[PDB]
Amino acid sequence: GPSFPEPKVVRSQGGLLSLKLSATPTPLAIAGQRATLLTYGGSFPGPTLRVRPRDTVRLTLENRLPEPTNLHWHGLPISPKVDDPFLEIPPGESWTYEFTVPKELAGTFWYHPHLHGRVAPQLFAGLLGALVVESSLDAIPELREAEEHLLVLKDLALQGGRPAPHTPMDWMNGKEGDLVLVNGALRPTLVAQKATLRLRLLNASNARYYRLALQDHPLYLIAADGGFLEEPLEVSELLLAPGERAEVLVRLRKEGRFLLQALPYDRGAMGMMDMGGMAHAMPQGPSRPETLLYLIAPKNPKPLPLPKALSPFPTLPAPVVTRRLVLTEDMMAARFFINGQVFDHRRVDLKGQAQTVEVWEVENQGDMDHPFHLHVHPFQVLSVGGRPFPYRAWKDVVNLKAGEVARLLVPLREKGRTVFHCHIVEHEDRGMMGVLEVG
Ligand SMILES: [Cu+2]
Ligand SMILES: [Cu+2]
Ligand SMILES: [Cu+2]
Repeated sequence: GPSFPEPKVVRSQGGLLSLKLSATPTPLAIAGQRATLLTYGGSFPGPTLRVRPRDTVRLTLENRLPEPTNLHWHGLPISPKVDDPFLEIPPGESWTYEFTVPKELAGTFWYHPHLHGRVAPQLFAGLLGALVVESSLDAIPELREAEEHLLVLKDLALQGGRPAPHTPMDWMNGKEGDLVLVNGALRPTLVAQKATLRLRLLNASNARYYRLALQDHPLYLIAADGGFLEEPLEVSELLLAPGERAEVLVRLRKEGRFLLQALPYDRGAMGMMDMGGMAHAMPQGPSRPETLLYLIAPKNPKPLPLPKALSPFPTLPAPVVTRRLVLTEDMMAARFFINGQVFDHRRVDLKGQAQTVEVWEVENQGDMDHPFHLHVHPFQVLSVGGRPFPYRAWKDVVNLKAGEVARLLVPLREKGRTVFHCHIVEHEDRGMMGVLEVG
């Protein structure tokens, strides 16, 4: 019947997903418009890779961009010798990422550029795609009959048939676009056929937040960035910061057409006033509400019961180290710091021990939200703003509002050199990143 736009899915076959992906300028039609974006595999979003734990992924990235790039397997707890953020793939050159999917992993992940200084333009232009890890838990009766869909939330601005260029204000704020798209389409309609939906949600935007709400419906959170919750958590709305993912169940209990919306949200984005001879940041205030899609329930909907439980969160050793990481900004210079320093790929900032557990206290001493991301080592958010976190699940991005402290339980897994940074990728490019070495 009706065809909701969703990225094409490449599945592993016989334990192997082998794929060649070109990063290339791509003439496209989207939102009733012609524009040339940067894409992987010629699609915006890029293709969804779908794997199982212990599959081998062999992705050869061919750089057909006029500038160097690389890949980050966002959220995958794999060796930084594979997920190497320091690697530069020159134009015309290629690189083959090979890794084995970790053994008990489940959920929605994604891939995107990670060459320092070029992440924000390259991501904004369209370079992103999803990776879905199937789980034995998906076979339980309360999940195996749900209708599954991926929603890639990513906004865009267009100027002269190209992605709009980054202005000095964009480097300060992180760039939001006026086209608020789902899976590259403007306000699509999803016509459900089963009464229980599993929606895999990905915020692949540079800086835009999505305060998600479905008319007349709660959402049952069942997974965070990097794995299942212990049990479904009913919520009335769900904030997704840049880089975060979530999976929710929607129980359609009556016929109709329902709007999925991004409600107003104030992330601390700023205008600028130049008066006298002095410049001053000025709060932009909350976002305008946005319709993301229209959801239409099937005939006579009979949703099944929720799963009573999902996946028990592992027991972890007591931490041996607590670290303080302070985020700050020089807004008018569009410079961003951790512990008073900007990123220097030459400089190692934290050195920890593999197979130990640390507590990281991340403190936002700036004026904007900063969503803090760590590679390689998924963490358990213990508290934010002094309030205990409402569920247990692996996460790899945590949003910090101005003034907030997050306490994170960080088990150090794979050895090697990796990074942590703000996932407003303009801030990352402008210095809000540090280096962690695990030995
Ligand atoms: Cu990322
Ligand atoms: Cu930031
Ligand atoms: Cu990163």
